Amino acid sequence: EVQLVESGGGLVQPGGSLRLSCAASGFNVKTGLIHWVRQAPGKGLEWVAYISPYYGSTSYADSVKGRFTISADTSKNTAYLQMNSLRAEDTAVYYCAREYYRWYTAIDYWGQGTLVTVSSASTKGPSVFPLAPSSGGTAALGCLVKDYFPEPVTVSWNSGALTSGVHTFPAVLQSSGLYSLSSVVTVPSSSLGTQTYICNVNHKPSNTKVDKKVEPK
Amino acid sequence: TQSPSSLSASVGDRVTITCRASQSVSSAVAWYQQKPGKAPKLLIYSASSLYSGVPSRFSGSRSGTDFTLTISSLQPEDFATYYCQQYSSYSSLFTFGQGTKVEIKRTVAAPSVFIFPPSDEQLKSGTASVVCLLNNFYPREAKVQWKVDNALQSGNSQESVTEQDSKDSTYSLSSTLTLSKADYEKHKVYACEVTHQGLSSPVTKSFNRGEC
Amino acid sequence: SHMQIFVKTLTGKTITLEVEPSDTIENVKAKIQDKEGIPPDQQRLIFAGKQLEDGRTLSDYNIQKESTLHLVLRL
Amino acid sequence: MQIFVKTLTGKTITLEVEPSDTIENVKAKIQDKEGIPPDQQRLIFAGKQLEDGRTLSDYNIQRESTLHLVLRLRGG
Repeated sequence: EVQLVESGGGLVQPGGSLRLSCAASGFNVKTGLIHWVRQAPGKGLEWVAYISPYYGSTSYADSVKGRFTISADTSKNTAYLQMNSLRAEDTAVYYCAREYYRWYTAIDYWGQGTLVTVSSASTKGPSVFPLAPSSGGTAALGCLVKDYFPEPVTVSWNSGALTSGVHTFPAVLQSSGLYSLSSVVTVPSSSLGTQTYICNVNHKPSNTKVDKKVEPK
Repeated sequence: TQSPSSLSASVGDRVTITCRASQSVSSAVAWYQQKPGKAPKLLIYSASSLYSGVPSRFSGSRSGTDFTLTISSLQPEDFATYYCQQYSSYSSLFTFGQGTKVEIKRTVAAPSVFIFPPSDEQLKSGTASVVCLLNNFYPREAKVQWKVDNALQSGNSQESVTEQDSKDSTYSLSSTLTLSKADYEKHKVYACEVTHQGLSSPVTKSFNRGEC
Repeated sequence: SHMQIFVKTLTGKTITLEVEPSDTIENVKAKIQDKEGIPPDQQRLIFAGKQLEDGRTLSDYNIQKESTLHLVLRL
Repeated sequence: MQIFVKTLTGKTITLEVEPSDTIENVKAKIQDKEGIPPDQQRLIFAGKQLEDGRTLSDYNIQRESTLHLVLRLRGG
C-alpha cells in the first residue's frame, strides 16, 4: 500500500521560510516523480512543483519559481519543499503526490495535506461569546468564536452529546488578520429549561479550551 | 487561484463538464474529484481512460482542443468538486482548471432568519458583533442587507456559508456586522433584510439596542 | 501530440506509426489500413500477449513510447 | 562475461550475465542494483531496442559489450 505523508506545516511570518517533508512508503520515490500541489481555503488546486528523484530534474510554477526549492533524499525515501521569501498568498494546504509512468502524467496517490499559514499575526486563543436565544416553536442559539489565530479551531456542543441542528461555519479572515466563526444549533423551543447548552471550543495552536454556556438573556 | 463554479443536478442526471484551463497543451489530460476536507482522487487519465477502480459511469472525451468529463448517471457519492489538469510538454508546467462543484438539486426552501444582538460580555471588550442567521435554505443564493437606524450598510459585514447538508441538502449562512462599542452605542435600530427565491418578499429581523 | 509505435507482422515487416495515447484501437487499425492496404475488420492487434479491443485506447493497454504491437491477419 | 549498461546521467552499471540470460533476466539484474522495476526499463544495443523474450546470444551480445538504458519515469 503506497502512502505519502506530508509534514512540517505551520505558522511563519511574511518574508520567512519553512521546510515541508513528504515521506513515502510502499513505493520507491526514484521509480517516478513527486509533486507538490497547494490549495488555499475555499479555492482551487494550484500545482507548485515536481521533482524526479532519480535524475534531480525539477520544475516549478511561475508563482513560486525563484523562492521555492524542491528536493529529494532517496535513502530516506523522502521529498522536500524549501519555501523562502514566503508571503500571505502562500497560505494554503500543501499536498504531495506521485506520478507513475502507467498513468500518463496523472497524479495517483495524495497525502491528506498540511496547513501552512503565512501571516504577521501573533497566535492567540479565541474569545467566546454567546449567541443568546430571544423571546415559531423552534429555537436557534449558538456562540461566536472571535479573534483567534491561526486556524484551525474545533467546536462541539454538549461535549459531543448534541449534533442535530449543529452548523459550524467556515472561519473568515477579518481585516485585523484574526479568524472568527460562529457555531449555531437549533433546538426544541420547549427544552430551554431542562437542557443546558454548552459550546466547547478547542484551539490547539494556543492550547486553549473554552466551555461557554448559552442561555436566554 | 479562484472559487469553484457551480452546477446543480439530480441523482440520475447526465453531466458533462468541459475543460478550459489552457491552450494547445497536450492530450494528457487528467480529471480529479475532491470532496470537502479531503484529498483529491484521480478519475480519468490521458483524456479518456479510467484509473484503477473508477465506476464505468465516468468517461472522458476529446473533441478538437476541448476535453470533457461526463458522468452518465449521477449517484449520491458523485456530488463533489471536479478538476481537470493539463500539462505543457514544452514548458513542463502542470495547470489545474477552475473546479466545478456539482451540488444536489432539491425543492426551494425559504431561510429561517434569526438576529442576535451582541452580548454584554463582548461590549465590555469595546466591540460589538451583531449576527444574522439564515438557516436551512435552498438554493445557495441569498441577499443580506444590514440597516442601522435605516441607514444601509456596506463593507462592515462578513458572510459565511456551510457546505450543502448531506441529509436535507440545504445551506446555512451567517452574516456578522462588526462595530466599535462607541459606534454601536450611537444607534438604536439594527436590522438584517433577507432576500431569497423562496421568500415572496424580503424578511427583516430587528432589535432595539438594550431593550429586549 | 503523438508517440512512435511499431506494428510487426509474422512476415517480419515493421510499420512505424504516430499515435496519441488517447487514440482508439479502431484508429490504429485505420492507420495500418492507410499504410498497408489491410482492411481493419481483417486485422487483429496483439500487445503483451493479449488481443486489443476496438473501442479501447492505447492508454487503456499501457502502450508506451516505442512500444511494439503485433499484427495477425484474419482468414 | 560482464556487460556494461549506460544511463542518461553517464553512470555505468556492470552486470554479471550468461549468454543464455534473456533480456527479462538482464533487466531483473538491473533492478537489483538501481531499484528500477523491469517494466520501466528499455534497453538498447547498437541502436536496436531489445525484446524481453530473447537471449543475449540471439542479439549476438558478447563479453564487455555496452548496452544503453532509458527509463520510463513519465508516461508521455
